[PDB]
Formats: sequence, structure tokens, C-alpha cells
Amino acid sequence: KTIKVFTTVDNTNLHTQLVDMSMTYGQQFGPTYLDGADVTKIKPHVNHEGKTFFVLPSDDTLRSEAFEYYHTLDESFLGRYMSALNHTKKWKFPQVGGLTSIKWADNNCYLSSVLLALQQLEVKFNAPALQEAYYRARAGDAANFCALILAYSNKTVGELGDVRETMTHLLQHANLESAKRVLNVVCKHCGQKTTTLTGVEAVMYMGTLSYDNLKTGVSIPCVCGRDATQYLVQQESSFVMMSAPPAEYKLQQGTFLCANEYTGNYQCGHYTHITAKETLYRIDGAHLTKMSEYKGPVTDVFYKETSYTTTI
Ligand SMILES: C[C@H](c1cccc2ccccc12)N1CCC(C(=O)NCc2cccc(F)c2)CC1
Ligand SMILES: [Zn+2]
Repeated sequence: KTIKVFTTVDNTNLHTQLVDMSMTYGQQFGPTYLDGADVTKIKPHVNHEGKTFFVLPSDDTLRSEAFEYYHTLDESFLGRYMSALNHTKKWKFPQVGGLTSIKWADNNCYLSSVLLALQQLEVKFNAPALQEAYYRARAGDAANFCALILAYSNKTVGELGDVRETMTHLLQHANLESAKRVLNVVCKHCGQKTTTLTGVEAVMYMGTLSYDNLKTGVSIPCVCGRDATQYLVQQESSFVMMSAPPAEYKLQQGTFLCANEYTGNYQCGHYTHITAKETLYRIDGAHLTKMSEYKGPVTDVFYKETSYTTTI
């Protein structure tokens, strides 16, 4: 018997295929799904006629389309994306404080913090799978975006994860092509030195939560002797992300865009997100509390930027 169905790896280009009556889908299409339903080992029915199956890039056309959509060559990627989607599609995405958040499940609080921060930054993704899923996320349909974050970060539903590390992976697919950071390492003796950073390191800094501190000078146990200071001479980007091991830190209105706090120890703990609106909002998955000032164990802080150049 002859039956007509569609395959795809990007949900955008569908390919008409003629499936054989007898055999299942795995020895015909390889690994195959149908609405997150691993029917690789399931025989073809007849209500199938006309419907669309996901598959793995078996041939040059599918591999090229997968690459164009996802911007990865990783052969495990699509399977990993699928098994995450099975779960994330069961998560809830309420609107909290004007933003799409995520109701706690499967230690997804780090993901909620990543999702909340991104919505407040002037940032776009170059990979079409990310830009499309993100558009939908901002509108409350975030299951796909979350599964994609997991897949790009090499993380699995149910693991706790680190927000900074996650952003490190995601921002490699962000519109950073024009971002630029110039730092100066100065010394009492040693000498004078300038460093230019681009891509991810133009916007991500690890070692202080304070953007002011990076502007006035941050100190470090030097390589030739005593006390090197690092100071920002120039910044070109729409935001910066300052991270540090969690530490007691006061967040005041009008001084930052948003932040993550982390309570617990390295192995096990809990993130919440703080954003500065008419007052401070602390968004803890589905829950909201409000406060005029916060002091607690902050670990990332986001600040708005356009262009900065130094006075030193
Ligand atoms: C922000 C926080 C963090 C980031 C950077 C330095 C830290 C030092 C002490 C405590 C926390 C620190 N960070 C948050 C997420 C954490 C995480 O992913 N834990 C999962 C895990 C599970 C099992 C073992 C393990 F080491 C870690 C890993 C650490
Ligand atoms: Zn030096």
C-alpha cells in the first residue's frame, strides 16, 4: 500500500515522502517522531496520510536545512532538543510582573532567570530556531525556547544549572557582531597595557557585580608582582552582564536593569530574579514579591548600555 507523508528537521521545509505499507519508520526514516512520540519503531497507519514527521538529518539536504535553522553541526542536538521538548511542553508559563516566567518544576529556576533577563535586554539571536522560539516565548509560548536553551547548553530537564554558564552558550548565538570592550591593565611598576575584547567577553565579565567598579578599577593578584588594576576605557553594547560568586550585595532602584540571586551552596540552591520597575520586583517562578531595596546573595547583575568612553 502507498501512503503520502511529510518529513522535516526545521518545521519550515516539509518534504513529501512515500512510506512503505509494511516496515516501520526507523528503517525508512531513521529516528522519527510525530508530536514528540518516538514512533521510530512504530508501524505506519493510514490516518497518518497527510501529516508531518520530525526526523534526523539523514541526507545532505536535511543536514543543510538543520544547520541553517539551528546553526549547529552537532548530530546529538536534535534528539536532545526533542527529549527536552517532551517535558518543557508540560511546563507553565505565567505572566509575572509583565514578563513571561516559568512555574517551578524540574529545577528550572535557572531557566526562568535566563528567560526573564533576556526579555529585558536589547538582544536578538542569529540562529532562526532561537529567534523564532524566543518571539513565541515573549508571548507566553516558551516551551520550545526552553527546550532549545537546554539543547544548546548541553543540559537535561531536571538538572540544576548555572545562569552565567547558560548565557555563555546562548550569547554565542546572539547579535554581538558589533560589540566591543576595551580594558586597561595598569600597574604601579610593571607597566601599562591595553586589551580589546569582542564577542561574548565584550558583554560578560566575571569577578564583580558592580559596573561602576569595572569603570573605576578592579583589583587582581598580579603576574609580575603586586597590584594590577583593570579598568574600562570603552564599551560599545546594548547591555553588560556582571557576575561573581554569590555574595551579599545591595540592589537599589535606578542603578541596574535586573539581577539574579542564588541562595544555597554550589551543589544545591535556588535562583530568583530581581527586576527594577516602579519598585523592585522579585520573581520566583510563578511568585512575585515587591520591595524598595534588596540585600542578599546576588550573583549576576545586568545594566543597560549604549556607548561608554572613559574619563581616565
Ligand atoms: C551561581 C552559582 C555559583 C557560581 C559561581 C561560583 C559559586 C561559588 C559558590 C556557590 C555558588 C556559586 N552556581 C549556580 C548553579 C549551580 C549548579 O548548577 N549546581 C548543580 C550541581 C549538581 C551537582 C554537583 C555540582 F557541583 C553542581 C552551580 C553554581
Ligand atoms: Zn603588572
